[PDB]
Amino acid sequence: QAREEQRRQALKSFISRLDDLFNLPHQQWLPLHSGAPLGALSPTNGRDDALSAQEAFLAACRLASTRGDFQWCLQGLNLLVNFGRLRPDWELSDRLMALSLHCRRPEQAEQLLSAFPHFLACPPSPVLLFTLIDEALAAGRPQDVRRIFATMREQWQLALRPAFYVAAIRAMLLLPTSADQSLKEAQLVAEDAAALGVPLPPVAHQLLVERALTLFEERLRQADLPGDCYTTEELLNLAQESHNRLLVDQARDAVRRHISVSELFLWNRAPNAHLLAQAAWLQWAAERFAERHNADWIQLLQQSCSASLQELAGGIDRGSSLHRGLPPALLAALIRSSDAS
Amino acid sequence: AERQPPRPTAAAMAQEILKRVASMKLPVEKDGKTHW
Amino acid sequence: EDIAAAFSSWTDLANATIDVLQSVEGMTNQQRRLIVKHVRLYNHGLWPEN
Amino acid sequence: VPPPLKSGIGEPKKTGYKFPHVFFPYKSRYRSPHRQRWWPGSAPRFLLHSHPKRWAPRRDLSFAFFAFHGLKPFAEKNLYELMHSLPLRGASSYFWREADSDPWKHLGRKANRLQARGVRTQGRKQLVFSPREIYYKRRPFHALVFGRLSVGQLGASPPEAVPPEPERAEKPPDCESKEQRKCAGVS
RNA sequence: AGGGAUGUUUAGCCGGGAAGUUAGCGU
RNA sequence: GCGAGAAGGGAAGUGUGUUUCAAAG
RNA sequence: UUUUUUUUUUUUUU
Repeated sequence: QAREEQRRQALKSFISRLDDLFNLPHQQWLPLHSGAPLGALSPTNGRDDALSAQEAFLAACRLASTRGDFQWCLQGLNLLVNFGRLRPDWELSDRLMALSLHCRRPEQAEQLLSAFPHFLACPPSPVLLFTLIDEALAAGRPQDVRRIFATMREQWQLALRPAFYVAAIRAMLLLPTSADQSLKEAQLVAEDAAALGVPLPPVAHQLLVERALTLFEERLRQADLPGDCYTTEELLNLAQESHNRLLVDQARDAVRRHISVSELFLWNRAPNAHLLAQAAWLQWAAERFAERHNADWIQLLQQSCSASLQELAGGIDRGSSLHRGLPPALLAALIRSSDAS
Repeated sequence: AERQPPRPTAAAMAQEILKRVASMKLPVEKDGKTHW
Repeated sequence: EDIAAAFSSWTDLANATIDVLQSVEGMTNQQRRLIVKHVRLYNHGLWPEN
Repeated sequence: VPPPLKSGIGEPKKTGYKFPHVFFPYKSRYRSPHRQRWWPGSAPRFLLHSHPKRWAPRRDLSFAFFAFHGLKPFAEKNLYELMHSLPLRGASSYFWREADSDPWKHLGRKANRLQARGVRTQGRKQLVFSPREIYYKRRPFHALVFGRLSVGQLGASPPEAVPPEPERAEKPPDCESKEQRKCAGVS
């Protein structure tokens, strides 16, 4: 009964008792502030010697760890507001957000983000907002992370972050929809990340999008489907476009992160070979006809044949992307073309 | 006066059209003055 | 429509006196005082475009 | 019957009087200057009866309960409430008053008064407010906002907008104009 | 290594108003 | 913001009233 | 001295 009796009794009394206090005149109410400053016996005396209204309410909120007590805490909050004894601050917004979470009430948490700026000064902590995104993913509901992202983005108060853009992308590709439908929605968020201040996503962003891009329809259209497309132009065009976006982004990222027959691999210093994997893809054609349609990679793939890059005797990359290759795009691709041939 | 003259023009050029746009104010709205 | 039915043309309305207006049953005190004000303003051209 | 008297938020508990006024039993035609305004076709006293204490069962309590002010209708949203949700607290923006949907102008006992012109048988120059300094005492319905008041000309577009004015400097940054109703701005 | 770090209570006089109080002769 | 006892007989005997004069906040 | 402020002001030492 240590977790049931001693827990409910302590919280019930604290709020009940507090209510009665307010009934007395203002002369018997708790001070707003902790204490007087130095301006108003050693300097350590005073300052922090009295219990504030705010401090008492937040102290009793540490007892909740169930859904039943979550409602109870709200009761106390209202009292302060109605009596004009609440001072919004950074701390206030932080604990409130977290209190819902600790009570196993994710539903209520989301509501806060759309109702904080109406009655509060400071926004919640960035950490908290990010953590709630993973909550939905663990339960298996990737469709509930689209509305939360938009509200944050639209809001001006909250500072824009590059990291925040990663979560969104990752969650959309896991939706339980068709291959073409899932990718189409993901591209919309990507696009949005290039207009408003031309944000630069991390280096490990373009890789993910590109992985599935040239695998879900491109690869599929030349393996079993053309047995003896409707957006073939867009798929190919977007493939290369993605790559381009990465180049521009990565170059500008290094300047602010840490204030840094024909070939061009003779006097090019020692760059990272990790990126050459995606750029080494051979362009077959726009259409099925690979011989009569299009007339415009070995030398590119000669840098790493045995799956051994110039890592041990080359340069060092900071916060690089996945080192691994394309199992579902390289291993099963070349073999088929050869073995079957 | 040596290096005194160049400063105020630099701040004036960077100065916005508006005087002071105080979006957020913690204390009570007032105005202080001195008499040397 | 009841008030308009009693009258025949505009001439009979502009030149209508106060006693004649009381004969009609479909006319209250508020309506009577309002109609007399409009006819007096249009005749003098005081209400072309307020 | 009249609504019971209630105290607004941010006020200590008071002691209710036994009679509405001194001449309760003796006289009946006398009326107090601070009489409540609840009959349809009137407006509240701003900071006397506009925001009475709000209470609800434990079950109904939630985050959304606190956000009632910010979701009020257009016909009851004041300046204070409007500026709270705008970027930068509505700073560096323009505001104007639209006197077209007042409660007394459509409904009320004296809703058929005789005007000097009579009846309405059928681009304007509306004032513009530029909030400079913002200070919130009792959020979200209380603040001491100081801004520059000027005149501006409306456009020919379907909605009420402000083309290339404000033009004239009327007065230095002063107190707000009105606290009844306000509109958005271009910013 | 940024999903980091940093931020936290301002002071005195006078005038008017509401609730509680309505005990004082020590000047 | 301004006006509102416009429905008052409850008090008083040397009082309430009347008369003669005076009054540049 | 304590809640309320759409009636104010003041703060330095060669």
